[PDB]
Amino acid sequence: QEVEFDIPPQALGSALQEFGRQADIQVLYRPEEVRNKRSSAIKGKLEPNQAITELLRGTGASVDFQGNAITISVAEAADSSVDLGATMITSNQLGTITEDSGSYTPGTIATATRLVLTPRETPQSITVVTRQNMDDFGLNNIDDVMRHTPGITVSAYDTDRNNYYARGFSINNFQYDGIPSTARNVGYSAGNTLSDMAIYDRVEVLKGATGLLTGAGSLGATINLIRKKPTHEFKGHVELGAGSWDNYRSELDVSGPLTESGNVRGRAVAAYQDKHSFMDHYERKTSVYYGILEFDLNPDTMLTVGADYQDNDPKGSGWSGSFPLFDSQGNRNDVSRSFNNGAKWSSWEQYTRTVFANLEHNFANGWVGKVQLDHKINGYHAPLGAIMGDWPAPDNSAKIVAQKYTGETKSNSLDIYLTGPFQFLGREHELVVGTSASFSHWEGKSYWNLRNYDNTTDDFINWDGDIGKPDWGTPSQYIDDKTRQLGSYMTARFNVTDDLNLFLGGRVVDYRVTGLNPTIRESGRFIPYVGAVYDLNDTYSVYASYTDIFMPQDSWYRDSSNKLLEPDEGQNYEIGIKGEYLDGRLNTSLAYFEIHEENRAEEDALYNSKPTNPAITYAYKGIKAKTKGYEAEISGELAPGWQVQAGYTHKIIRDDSGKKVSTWEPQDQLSLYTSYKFKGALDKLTVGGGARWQGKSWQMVYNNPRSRWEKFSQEDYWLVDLMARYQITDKLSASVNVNNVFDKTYYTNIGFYTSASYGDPRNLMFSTRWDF
Ligand SMILES: CCCCCCCCOCCOCCOCCOCCOCCO
Repeated sequence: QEVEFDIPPQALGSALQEFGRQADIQVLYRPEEVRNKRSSAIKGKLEPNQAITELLRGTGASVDFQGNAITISVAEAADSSVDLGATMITSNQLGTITEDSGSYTPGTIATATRLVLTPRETPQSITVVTRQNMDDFGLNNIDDVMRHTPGITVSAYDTDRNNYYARGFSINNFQYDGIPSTARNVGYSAGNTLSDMAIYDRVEVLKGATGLLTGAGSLGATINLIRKKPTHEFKGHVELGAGSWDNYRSELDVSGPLTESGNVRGRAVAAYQDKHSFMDHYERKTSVYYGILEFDLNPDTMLTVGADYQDNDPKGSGWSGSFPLFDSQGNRNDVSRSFNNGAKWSSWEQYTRTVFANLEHNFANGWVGKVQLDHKINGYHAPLGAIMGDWPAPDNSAKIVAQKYTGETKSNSLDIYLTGPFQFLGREHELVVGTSASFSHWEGKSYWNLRNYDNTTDDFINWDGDIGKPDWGTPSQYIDDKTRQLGSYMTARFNVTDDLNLFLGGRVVDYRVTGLNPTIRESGRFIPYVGAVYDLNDTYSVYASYTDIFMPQDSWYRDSSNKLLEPDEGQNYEIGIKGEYLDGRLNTSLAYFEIHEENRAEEDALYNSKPTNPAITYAYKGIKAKTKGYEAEISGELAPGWQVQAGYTHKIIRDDSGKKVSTWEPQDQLSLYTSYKFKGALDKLTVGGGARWQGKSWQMVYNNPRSRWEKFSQEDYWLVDLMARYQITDKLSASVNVNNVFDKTYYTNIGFYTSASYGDPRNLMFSTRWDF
């Protein structure tokens, strides 16, 4: 809608960057095309399409309007075949904002290389859950989003921690606005599994081996959460929702200029959710606050200061899964889905806060530089108490394990990078050169020396959580871990021919972990990045890539000789085809991929049967593993009012024994989520459905009372979602979400410490949203 503009005549490059900023729109243009040209003056309250054609007056440029993006082109009478993947400079470093796009497909993305690229231009599997997708299906936290992310499987550790797999691996890489956090373990990682979506525009998941921008990390993927940003027009909304099991959510979101000119701009969001659960005596209060201010120091230098805060505060937390698999005498336990082995007072509260500042500067070069400063906190307060072990006994009694972990992780990050174009052999290429530093410091107390506790409960079958709370005693342990990451990276994107784009880059990494454990060090480790994209038609491109990653091992993972295993490492080999339709409104991708892991930690059963080094009592073995698999996806417009996100993923991951592994992650999965906006009489009704299918999944668990391995199978099952919204009013709308329509009873965990967890039964959510 009508925006306040003030772009005086200047280098067309600068004007377009200035335009993107003022218009809250992503401008994409070609550097060689705008380099010898200037904008004409625009001033005053204008609609952005009126504004841009006015700005482009005299330049010979055309505008392609595409959602929250505009691409500028300068057509010639010549042209010998179009350079679809031509180097393009961009006004927003993080990509296209999805908020208001009305789409389930992203516009442009920087998750791969820092370079702002379309999914079609990216030689990696990149899925995105867009703002609209999130709104439509009421995906209100990262757990919700993951569950709806094609190619991801969400499994439960416990009531307050989920696992996200991709391609055989737990994902343990989280970024915020393209900045990695430290996720060495749940110490550093509190709250990552729980982020509320109220503050985010989209989550982008980069599958494979993502060392280039993550640095040290897990295989599988990176989850990159892009924060909402301030807008140049005032706008906001209040949201209210009510769902099954006393699930209440409220939300506020306010954005706009804070001065008459618009040179300081802010966005604030507050969200609160208090919910019970299908699980007995489990409740959780979550709170989020977020403020961000953008100050324009001048036309081409912006300072951003922001803070965020999320508290996740549950009662009846489990330690491991909802119930034990086997009773005292070896039979499978058969319990309702409402069973919760958590004690009433058991709580794994997790909290997170960020304070962050950026400085962004556009150089009249068409280059941009950006400094990102982060202070992050991941805190936990975890007095846990849960039935665990082989229970009940015949007399229907059980025993509780109780331990308390409190702690905080303080983190500091500096990221500086420079990105821009450059001529070489007559053609335009682009480059990112960057450097990064993070220091993160974990400090905690643990308590396991319970003083005078009677940890037995008299009634398992009617377990309520109604057990006493122990005297925790004095601290049993003081955590003091310190992780230091230093990185330097460079990626070039050479426009080799009119259809060929070659990506060559890498990261050099310095990783130090210091504290109570023997010091872990890796210096000057090189992480290569090699990719190619070949254009086939106006529509299809093929791409191939070789990417890598490592994670220095947990310090308990030592070997036969008490030497720390070499870092857990992997390369992803990928070849595939990407299609782009309707001017980027619909994307399809088909990929074959292979992850070769090496130095994957493993028990070492032959040593461990009778240790022979007094030095180590429980060594680990560092083996190779492989993931073979393929993936198909589609997202975007299928017809005018009709959006989808869908995916198909096949995987098998075997280790150096040849045995299948991550067998709780199904070998085959399908996701399809769709919504349809009607026209004419009922153009105010959005109707929507979704399905998730997954094939066989199983776990080998040991039945202690019978001294034997058992197989726990989860037969293939569907989950069906349904969704409807009515825009009753310009400013007010109502929604219903029904999840798991057929009330499929299934498991999200079998075998995590000999326990099991159910997935959500049929639940509803009703919401109204009020836009000012
Ligand atoms: C050093 C710590 C950093 C703290 C950062 C906290 C930032 C909190 O800022 C919240 C302000 O957000 C502004 C909300 O935007 C609404 C603008 O509308 C104001 C009134 O509108 C006038 C008429 O349109």
